[PDB]
Amino acid sequence: PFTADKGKCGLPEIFDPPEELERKVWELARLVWQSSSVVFHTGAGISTASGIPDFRGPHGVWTMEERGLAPKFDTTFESARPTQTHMALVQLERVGLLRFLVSQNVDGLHVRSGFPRDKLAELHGNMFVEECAKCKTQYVRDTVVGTMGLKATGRLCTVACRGELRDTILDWEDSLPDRDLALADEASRNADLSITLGTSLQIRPSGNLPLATKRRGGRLVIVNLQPTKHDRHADLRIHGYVDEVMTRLMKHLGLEIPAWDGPRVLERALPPLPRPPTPKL
Ligand SMILES: Nc1ncnc2c1ncn2[C@@H]1O[C@H](COP(=O)(O)OP(=O)(O)OC[C@H]2O[C@H](O)[C@H](O)[C@@H]2O)[C@@H](O)[C@H]1O
Ligand SMILES: Oc1cc(O)c2cc(O)c(-c3ccc(O)c(O)c3)[o+]c2c1
Ligand SMILES: [Zn+2]
Repeated sequence: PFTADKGKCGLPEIFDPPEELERKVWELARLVWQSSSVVFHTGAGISTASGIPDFRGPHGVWTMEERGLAPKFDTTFESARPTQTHMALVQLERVGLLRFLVSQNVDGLHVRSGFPRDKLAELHGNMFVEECAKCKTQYVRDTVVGTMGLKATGRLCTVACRGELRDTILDWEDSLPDRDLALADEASRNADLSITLGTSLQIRPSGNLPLATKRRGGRLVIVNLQPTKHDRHADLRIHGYVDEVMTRLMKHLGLEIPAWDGPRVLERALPPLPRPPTPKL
């Protein structure tokens, strides 16, 4: 909170004009269609349309802190509903168009959305997830785990164990979880397309994973209202609200954004569902 360096905060928003936005979302369609392995990278900007403020946007947690004001929540973590973006990603995984999802978000919404945990990396941890120090068994709770920085929560392990239970929320000095970073890095190196949604890309190594896709000729799309640390490296930069982008993409792809049934946890990806045939490009 003092020692922490918060990167650049409160940069100006960019809006693509509506005909450029429409053109660019068609090109995002064309690239999704051309690709064999698609990885999505999400940050705090996908949850802003759910009432959860971001870090470095105009009213982000850190931006407001810099000006001596508070960020504002229009929801609790528990009562937050996944966005259209969240549900678009669920569907794109179910019809096999997303190989893997890498998220810096600690907000719990991917997991509560129904997104399979074996295709998700939560680089910064999950506020609803506690982990046994002894067996490493993870517990997805209906309520936020009351501590941050990999501290004792008060709860014991209930396996076959009685290990001390601790939060998954990284402090500034904490190493990223080895499993999640290992898988996110592998998915990012093998992708032929990395699509960044609602991240400023300013945190290392989280914000560098999409760069790994450009090695051996992969393409990079950044969707973001503000500039991001790697705009220069993008084949396609879309300045728009992620909900409007992802709903036009899904319409181009012939997909519906499915219903949210309330909080549900899926450990393992299901077999792939049908998807529409590909346009000639
Ligand atoms: N609806 C929206 N549509 C598109 N862009 C949006 C929207 N709302 C916000 N944005 C943009 O979304 C971007 C979000 O960027 P940042 O606030 O840096 O969040 P992170 O996920 O990268 O933070 C990384 C970590 O840093 C922290 O310390 C924690 O550890 C976090 O895990 C901004 O550029 C907004 O313009
Ligand atoms: O004012 C606070 C105090 C806290 O202890 C927080 C802990 C958090 O994990 C978050 C949080 C903030 C913004 C997000 O976009 C997010 O995913 C979590 O906010 C706090 C705010
Ligand atoms: Zn245990």
